[PDB]
Amino acid sequence: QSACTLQSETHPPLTWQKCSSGGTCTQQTGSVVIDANWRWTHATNSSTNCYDGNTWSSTLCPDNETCAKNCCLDGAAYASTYGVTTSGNSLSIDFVTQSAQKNVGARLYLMASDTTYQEFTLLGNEFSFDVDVSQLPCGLNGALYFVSMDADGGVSKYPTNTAGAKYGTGYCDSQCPRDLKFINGQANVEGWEPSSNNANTGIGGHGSCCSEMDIWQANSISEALTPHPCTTVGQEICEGDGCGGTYSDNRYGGTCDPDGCDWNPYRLGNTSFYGPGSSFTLDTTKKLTVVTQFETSGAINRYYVQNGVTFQQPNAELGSYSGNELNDDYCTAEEAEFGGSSFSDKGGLTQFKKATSGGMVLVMSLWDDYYANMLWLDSTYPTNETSSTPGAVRGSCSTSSGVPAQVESQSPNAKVTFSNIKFGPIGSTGNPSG
Ligand SMILES: O[C@@H]1[C@@H](O)[C@H](O[C@@H]2CO[C@@H](O[C@@H]3CO[C@@H](O[C@@H]4CO[C@@H](O)[C@H](O)[C@H]4O)[C@H](O)[C@H]3O)[C@H](O)[C@H]2O)OC[C@H]1O
Ligand SMILES: *[C@@H]1O[C@H](CO)[C@@H](O)[C@H](O)[C@H]1NC(C)=O
Ligand SMILES: [Co+2]
Ligand SMILES: [Co+2]
Repeated sequence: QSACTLQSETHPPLTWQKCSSGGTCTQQTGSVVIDANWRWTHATNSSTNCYDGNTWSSTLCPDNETCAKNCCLDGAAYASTYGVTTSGNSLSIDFVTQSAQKNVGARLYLMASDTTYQEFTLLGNEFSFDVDVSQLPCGLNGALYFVSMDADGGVSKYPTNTAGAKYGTGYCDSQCPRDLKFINGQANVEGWEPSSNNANTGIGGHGSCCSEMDIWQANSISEALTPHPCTTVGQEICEGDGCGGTYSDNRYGGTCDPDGCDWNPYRLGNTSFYGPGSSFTLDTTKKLTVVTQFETSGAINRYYVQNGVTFQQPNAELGSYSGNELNDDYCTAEEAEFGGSSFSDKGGLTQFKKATSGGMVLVMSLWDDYYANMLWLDSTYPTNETSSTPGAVRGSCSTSSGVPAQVESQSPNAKVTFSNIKFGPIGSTGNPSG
């Protein structure tokens, strides 16, 4: 796609801290950009929609190539249309925003400059952030994570994409998503099937795969830490049901692991750790600090801080695994006790280390789940299972929760706030900010 300028593109600014082994941190000035799927897509020469509701213009977009030539992405009114605001080191994303139309959530990338994404090399380093999840009920997900995106959002590889990172192009994740309207500088119109339950979305013949590090998938009831390996580390197109993942008929068909080696303290038996009010170890009505460390073994370690008190990832016992570090033993024992071979099939933490050793883009998103109502995160999944199936219960939310239409109508003012991002060598981020 090209880019148009009927509405101007000003990325909301956002600062964060780069910290050093020597114990100081210094401020970095970045900004955030909304993914292309949320944008208006129209004819380069007019205001005629290339994409409308959940279908494409059959004349403008008779095929992927022609569509991409005819069509541009335009600017975003971040606050008024998308409910996205920043203030210093603080980002907020509202759930439902009402302008001329209704908007649901946002997916945002951190920018290095107006035209390029910021890449972080995770291995050997740690990432710290503050989050307020108090306004996030069952069925919602305020997500902070990393994906192996190209810093330019695909421009150098596919010159028919001239919009780039500036317009939030290039997305890929471990689901090989097929809901994307542009992949590899072409439209996804060929094979498009509009969604049965979502007025604004559909599923194309192509998807976009890549490694994904889910630092934080969470609401006020449940939270999960999840690495997802792919046989191809970086962004790569996939064809139809070969994509695998959520958007395909067959989940395990493809090149990515869409399940991941997930760590959810509730799922692992400690139901007292994380939730709303004073009866939990971490009170989700208040802001909390989340620190995630990527040791060079490829294992992942985690601690939390709330009102000056530090808590490690809680100990979990699972088969012959015991401890709080997400390592090969945990992941192998998880597959053994909970089932599945997708993580080990795609190479485990070894394959995943190849992504953390390379550059990854920071994503911050707020979403509801039109596919499984977020039950896999905060409820019992599949829903026919009981507490007697190992790993079935992942939170305290009803199996009736998170119908998108319901939660959008009842909880339009839901929102997430991420703040005080700090990145550097392991051990460094608890030092005073610059
Ligand atoms: O000036 C007018 C333009 O502002 C208007 O632009 C519309 C802005 O909203 C666009 O709809 C977006 C599409 O993305 C939805 O998010 C989905 C969430 O789930 C994800 O899996 C999926 O990938 C996302 O697409 C978002 O909620 C929704 O608001 C709409 O298409 C634009 O056209 O166009 C008319 C102009 O006059
Ligand atoms: C859950 O984890 C916290 C933090 O490690 C711990 O203090 C608490 O005792 C755990 N709860 C249970 C019921 O074991
Ligand atoms: Co193709
Ligand atoms: Co270790």
